[PDB]
Amino acid sequence: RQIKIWFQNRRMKWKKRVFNDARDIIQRMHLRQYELL
Repeated sequence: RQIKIWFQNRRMKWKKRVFNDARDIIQRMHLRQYELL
């Protein structure tokens, strides 16, 4: 279920942001935008 290996490949371009998200939980499960839906 790793469809974010391409659809989520762009932040590694400027390599100066991922480190931000990665600084949460798992640069994913840390979110929850799936809630409310």
